[PDB]
Order: sequence, then structure tokens, then C-alpha cells
Amino acid sequence: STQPRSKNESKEDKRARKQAIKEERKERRVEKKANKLAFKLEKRRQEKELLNLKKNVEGLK
Amino acid sequence: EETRKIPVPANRYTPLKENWMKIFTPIVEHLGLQIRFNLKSRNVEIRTCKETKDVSALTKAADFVKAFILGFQVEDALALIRLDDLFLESFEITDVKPLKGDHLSRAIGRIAGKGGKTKFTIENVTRTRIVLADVKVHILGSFQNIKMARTAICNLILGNPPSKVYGNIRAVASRSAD
Amino acid sequence: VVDPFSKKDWYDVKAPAMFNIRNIGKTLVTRTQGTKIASDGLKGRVFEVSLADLQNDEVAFRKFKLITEDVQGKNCLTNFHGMDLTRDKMCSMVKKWQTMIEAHVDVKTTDGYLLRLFCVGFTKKRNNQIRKTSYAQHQQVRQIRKKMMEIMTREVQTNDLKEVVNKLIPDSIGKDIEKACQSIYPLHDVFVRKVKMLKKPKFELGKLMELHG
Amino acid sequence: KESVVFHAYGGSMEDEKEDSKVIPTECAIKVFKTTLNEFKNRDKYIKDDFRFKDRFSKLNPRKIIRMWAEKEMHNLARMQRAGIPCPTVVLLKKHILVMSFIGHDQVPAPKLKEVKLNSEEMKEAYYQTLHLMRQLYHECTLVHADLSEYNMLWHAGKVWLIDVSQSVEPTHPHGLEFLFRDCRNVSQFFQKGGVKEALSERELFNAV
Amino acid sequence: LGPQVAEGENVFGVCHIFASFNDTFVHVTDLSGKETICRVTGGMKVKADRDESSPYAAMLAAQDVAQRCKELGITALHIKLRATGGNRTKTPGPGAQSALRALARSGMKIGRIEDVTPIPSDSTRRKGGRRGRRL
RNA sequence: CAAGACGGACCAGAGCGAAAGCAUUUGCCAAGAAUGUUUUCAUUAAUCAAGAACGAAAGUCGGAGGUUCGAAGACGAUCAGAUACCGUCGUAGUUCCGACCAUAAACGAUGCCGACCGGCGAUGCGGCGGCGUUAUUCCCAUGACCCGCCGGGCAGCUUCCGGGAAACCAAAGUCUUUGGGUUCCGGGGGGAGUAUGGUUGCAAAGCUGAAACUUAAAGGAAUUGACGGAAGGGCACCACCAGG
Repeated sequence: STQPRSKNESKEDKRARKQAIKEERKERRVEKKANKLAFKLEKRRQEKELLNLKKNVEGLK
Repeated sequence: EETRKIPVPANRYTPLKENWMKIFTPIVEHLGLQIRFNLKSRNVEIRTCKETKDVSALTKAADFVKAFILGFQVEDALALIRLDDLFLESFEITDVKPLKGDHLSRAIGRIAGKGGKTKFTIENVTRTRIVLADVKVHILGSFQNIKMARTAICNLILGNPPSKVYGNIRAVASRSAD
Repeated sequence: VVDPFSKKDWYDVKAPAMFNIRNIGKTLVTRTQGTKIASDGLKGRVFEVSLADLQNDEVAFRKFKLITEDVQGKNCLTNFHGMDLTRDKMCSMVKKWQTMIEAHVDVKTTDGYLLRLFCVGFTKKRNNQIRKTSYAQHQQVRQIRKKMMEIMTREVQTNDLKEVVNKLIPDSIGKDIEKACQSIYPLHDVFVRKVKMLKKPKFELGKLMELHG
Repeated sequence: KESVVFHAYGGSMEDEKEDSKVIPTECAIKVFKTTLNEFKNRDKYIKDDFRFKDRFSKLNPRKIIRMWAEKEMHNLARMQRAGIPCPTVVLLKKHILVMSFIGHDQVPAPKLKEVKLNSEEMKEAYYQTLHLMRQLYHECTLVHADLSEYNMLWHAGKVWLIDVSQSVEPTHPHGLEFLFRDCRNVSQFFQKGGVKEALSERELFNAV
Repeated sequence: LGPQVAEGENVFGVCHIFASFNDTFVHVTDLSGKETICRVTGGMKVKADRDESSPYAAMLAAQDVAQRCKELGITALHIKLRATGGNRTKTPGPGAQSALRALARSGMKIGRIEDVTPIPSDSTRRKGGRRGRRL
């Protein structure tokens, strides 16, 4: 939420907004870790595939 | 009558005393204003008299005295006294970027170079005069020249290498119809 | 279209009886237009006056903030508000190798005027001092500062505004401090730096009557 | 000396693009000379140009030739945009620029000096040259600086201007003097041809 | 229209020269500062954006305020010199010296040159980031 | 007037602290090195697996407050191709309080303790010896300058002490003439500080940490300059000016 804070807001208004921003912060960190894991698995599999290409299937006859 | 007094630092009191005759000669000859050195106040006071030819000569004399006290060369001060469009643009080193300690000193090197070669090249290219005091850089020249000098000095003071900075300054000088 | 300066007026502002030069000048004031009185409108103004514009023989690096209070038929009775040093002078004072001592006091005078007074002092290089450094140790600095507060209080708290203003024009306080600090560490140049105005008594006339004449 | 002009027959592109430029049947390909050391005196009209000074300060000879070709193409496009009679550039490739050929049946248009025109034809050509110079100075905001009898071609009773590679903007340090020299050369060429209505060099400079 | 004083005494005003990096403000007040007289900015004369901070706009504004103060009888001016201050550049620019020079040209009696900038004891934060500023 | 922030200039090749770090006055709190001692204990010591406190900034949980600045996010310029670039706002954050986090180019890129080994002349602190100078001549002591000497520091200059691949270093010296005590740690370059496992963590992450496979180099100091798209001069009626 890109809502500029004014001077007139009181408690249970700023608190809820900060807790909300905290919530999507924690969530966004969760899918950041998930994407790190997915790209890690994909890179490990593609490295195994490339090294397999080095080991087998490269030639003419 | 009115007078203008310029304070004199102790770090340049002997340089001003050595060049006292060469400063007081054009001040009383070409402008015709009384000049005194209040040793108690350590201030150079220039006052008008009945021998004053015209207005704004006292302002030019004050500008020349400020240029001499700041650390600029005597010929540069005389040229600023003779010419009309001359300004003393000064900027603190820490205004360009937040720099503290040894890195700040190294940044001075990035304005100076080995021997002052970068400063001399910038002075020749931009047609300005640059004095690098301990945390300050004072530039004297034309308004467009002062703008080009400020841009080049800020670029060198922001980490950029001196070769690329010199090339950019040469490009700006060629693009300014110098 | 209509020139606002035609509705204006030029009131006179004078220095008090303390200073040799009397007329400190002219003020542009919008005239009374029924609702708001011009006298009340100009009652809360400050004036920055140099000491060489008040006394001929004195120095030029002191400035005075002064409040006017009363209107006397295109005449303004002005009271002393505070004093400060010239910024060019302050930039001239701070040398590289020289310890600076600052102090402030909050002194209520005998006539009810509560002031926040400031004092700056620089250390003195000696006549045969080969050593470029002239640093004062911190306990000597604290002792100098404590003597500075006690001396400034002892020549301000015992007096009204008249004697304190009379003392600060030649800086008798500064000469007294520089005389008294030669026992601890010989000091170079001490002045009362800034005079702030903390608390003003109730406004009336007779004090201003004797203050102007 | 600096470029070679070749007449050629253009092809018909079979690509039915709505934005495809129409290729002329006869085209002129100008290829600038890159192996000749006689181009050391051409830096005066390139270093003064603000559009390429940051490029001219660090240009190699091949890059200088490419920048000159680009400047010539831009000058030709500016002249075509103002309605001045000049060849229309189709495509530019490095140091070779392709423009519309001036002539017919692979015969280039003869120059103004080599054209034997009558008195009325000479007056019309002088008026067309003056109008073209005024349009270049006012609308194109450029000075040809190489205008002469060999830089103008006569085709179908019209005067066409070529070699705009050395053209510079009027804001150059010596653009006005170069325009005055070109006007003086045009005035001398008109006075040699018997045009009594031809103005002097100063009058032509003031009018342009 | 003006003060009713003899020729010998000169009427004192306070001329604030605020030299920003956009343009310059030449604002004339009394010695009080309460009621002003004239404020001619850089955008009064130059119809552009580059030359707002140029010395030409400064000298034109100085000529305008000099004409105005001669119209309204103001014969002497104390000059307070101001830069943008704060965390920004502390030194007054070339527009300030150009404006004071142009005022001194137009017959103005020069009083005190008091360099009044809002200099911080300690800034809050520099407007630029940790990287750098000014290209 | 109010709000929070930060303590410039003084500010030094200075100071203190185990490091991180520490700059407005005043009081309190308990520390702390060095110096001085014809004081006391008498071997109580050095370094340390395990284990334990502190640990910049950023981050994470609960509150408060939010001036400035500002990750994100929103504008506008700039173009054969700009999405970097520049200026305008702006959320978390930046601040305080209580817990996690334990990482930095956390750098003197130099473990800690001890011995020997050149010179110089400055600086800080303490002490000692002093011609003389100032507290309006001080009436005795006493502060501030000047000349030394000692101890422990912070650093500089210089040397063919010796080292060293050299840059350089009074330690990086006393090393094939190799042994004072001790701790940690490196073994051609990548993969890789990666995967897996254990453990700490709310989380992000931290500590420990491979291999398969891959290459003949990767790297360190110093010396020149092909070339400047680097700047100067200087030369020539086979170049120019004045001309013929």
C-alpha cells in the first residue's frame, strides 16, 4: 500500500497498516525463498544434463 | 565614506606580507583607494577617499583582496581586478558526496593528480583557476567556465576516473564553442 | 493599480539613551485602517543595528537585536533585546590549532529580566611558544568555564539591565575574564558571544521613560 | 577527390510493405574515398558542428567517413523536407550513400557551368539559385558553404543542388562568412553569364 | 512619496541577496524586515530556465530594485548575503556578487555586507544519497 | 510556537576503548591504562579444543515517535534500439525502548606473549631536574612558555642492521649459520563456501561442509612502450606569407 501517512491518524490505524505491510513482507520473503529453491533445483538438474552431454552423446558417427 | 575589511588568515599572513607591495600598488594606483593592514584585527581594510575615480572600484578591490587571501595567484587576482565578469565559485568537498577521513583525502587526489597535473589540465581546458584548500575547492572564471569546472570537479570527486573525466571535460569544452 | 506605498507611513526609530548615535532610522508602516492599529502592528518588530552605528569609537563586529514597544507620534521607543557577534568575525576567530571554550548562563537580573548569555574564548599562543599546539586540558577547560559562569553571574545577577548593557559595550566582562584566566591558562580573545532574551517582565512605561529620557 | 559517384539501375523490391520506400529506376551511389591522405583539411566543418562534436573529437578515419556520409544524408533529407530540388536518399550503408539519380537514360545532368543557356534561361537559373539559397538559409537552417557553378545541375529547366556533405548550420563559428563567400561566387558566376539583374555579393548576402 | 528627511541623512534598508542554484532573489525590506518594499526575482525578466541563475538576470533584477528604491526615497542599503544554506551548498554563488556589483553600479550607498546564510550547526541528512551528486 | 534530529567549524597523522566504535553544558554512578612507590602476596604466569560476554550497517519480532533522507512504488526527459542516465514525490526503514540475528574491504589486507638489534626530531600522558618569561613587578607556595632526562604510547623522516620475488619492512630482522612458548590456518585454478547431513535461528540466514566432473595455467611484484583516437615544440619556396 502506497498510502502517505498524515499527522491526524491515531493508534489502531497506524498499527494495522504496519502489521499489514509486515504481512506482505513476510509473504514476499516466503515466495523469494521458494523461487530460490526452484531455481536451485533447476540449475542442479540442468548442470547434470550438460555434464551428461559432455559425458555422452557428442560426436559424428 | 565607506570601507571594506577582508579578514586575513594566519596561514596566509606571511604570503600576504611578502606580496604587500604588489597588492598595494594596483589598489592605490589604478583604483585610488587607501589600504591599511589592521594587525590587531589582522584585517586588510580598503577605504575610499577624495581620490576615488568612480563607484564599484572598492568592490573590485575587495574581490581582488579576497582572491589573494583565498590562495589564488597574484596575477589571477590582478586579472580579476581588471576584467569585469569574474566570480569566485567555492564548494566544499563533502557537498559532492558524504566522504569522511582518508577516503576524503584520496578524493582530493582525484581532483589534484600527480603534481597537480589533473588540476592544471582542467584549468587549461576550462579556462578557470582552481585552488584546493583543505576541505574546499575555489574556482574562478567565466560563468559557463565555472559551471564546466564545477561539473568536472564533481565528476572527479564522485569516483569517476581522471582519464574519462578529462575526456568528458574536453568534450564539454569543444561543445561550448571555446 | 493602486500604489500600496501611498497608504504607508514613515515612522522614526531611535536608539535608547545608552548609545551615542540616536537616530537608527526610518520604518515603513501601513497606516491604521479602522480595524488594526498601526501602533500595535509595529509593536513586535526587531531591529539589527551595528555598534558603529550606535557609538563611533566602538568596534564593528557586534550586532544588536532591539525590540520597539511604544509609539510617540512618528517616534518609536526601543528596548534592548539581545546582542550577537558578526558571522564574518566568528569565521575569523576559529583558527586551526587553538582550543575553543564556550559557555552559557541563564541569569535573571535584579529588575526581572531573564537572559541567556553566551561566551566564547580562545587560547593564547605564548611569546616564545615554539610549540604550535596550544591545547588546554579538559579539567583546565572545566575550571576556566566554571570561573566564567561565576564571574559572568557575579557581574550580571547583581545588576539591572542598565549596568549590564553599560558593561558589555566595552566588554568589561571579557577583560575581567581574560584577566582572571591568566592563572589557569593564558587566554587569547574572549567576548560575550550572544545575548538571548529568555523572560521579559510586565510591560509598563516608567522604565522606558528613564531608559530613553 | 573525396568521393566517387556511380550511376546504376535500381531493383524492384517484391516485399509489399506499406512503409517500404520507393526505389528509383536510376540511382547514384556515392562512395567516399577512405584511403586518401588529402582529407586532413576537412576538420574545420566537422569540429564546429554541435551534432557530432562529441563524435568528431574521438573519430577514426573510417568513423569520420561514416559520420560525413551520415551528415550528407541528413543534409539531403533536410533539403528534401524543405522542398528544395535535391536527390532523395533511399538508403545509406557505411561510406556508400544511395540517392536518386539526376538525369535520364544513365546520363547525368550537366552542370550549370557546362550548360549553354540563353539570357532568359540564365536569369531564371539565377532566380532559382537565389530562391534555393534563401530556402536553405531560412527553412533548412543550413549553409551549403560550397556553392559554385560545379555544385549546381540543370535538369528540366530546374536547378538542383548537390554536394551538401560540407554543409554546416548557420550557428557555426564561420557559417556566415562561408555563406557570404558562396553568395559572392554565385554572383560572380551570374555576372560572367551576362545577368544584368544579378545582385552584388553584399546584396546577395543581405538578401539570403 | 517617501521619508521627509534632509539630503545629508540617507535612509537605510536591508537588501537580502538569496543566491540559489535556480535563480536569485533580491528582496528589499526595512531595517525591521516586517514590511518589505520590492522583490524582483530572476523570473521577472528572463523568459527562460537556464538564464534564471545567470548573472544577467541578477543584474537586471538589481537594476529594477535600484530604480524602485530611488523611486521610494530609499537611499542606503545594508546587504545581507544569503545562500541556500541547510545541508546544501553554503557559499553564495556568482549571482550574488553580480547583483551586489550591479547595485553598487547604480549609485546605491553600500552599508554592511553581512553574510547571513542559514548555516546548520549540524545537518539532518544530505539530500543526495551515499553515491554522489552533481553528475 | 511545536516537533523530532544532529552535535559542524574547534578536530590534529591527536586521545580513549578488547574490537565494533566514542565529540553540546552540568551532576551522579562504577570502571580504566600509564606514571610514582626502600608497599603487599610470592610464581599466583603465556596461549588456548570445549564453553562464554560484546559485536558497525542492514535485517526480524513487540511498543512509541516520525524532522530530514529514503529501499520498494508512482511521474517526467533521452533516443536506429534505453529499459541504465537525470530531476519530482514517496512506503518499510533511518530514531528511541526490550528481545533475535552474529555478518563486513569487521583491514595494519600483518595472531598473542617474551629477548636482542641503528639514528633523528616532533606529539600525548605521568614523573624528575632546571637560566630565564607571564598571574597588572604576584607577599610564600602554585598554574601557562623555554631547555633537557626517564617510562609507557600514537605516529613520521632516514640508513648498505639484515631480510625479501620485489614493492617494501626497524620488523615482514636475528631463516640451509635452519629449534624461545603457543593458538588458528593454506596446499595449482574452477565446480564451491555448492549439494547433502547435523546444529543455531520466528524468518532471512549463520557455523561446520564434500564429491562427480573440468583446465594448464590462474595469480603476485616490479621494467619498457607497439599505440594514444594525448599534448607540445621544431623543420623545409620539392610548405606557407610578400610577391615574381
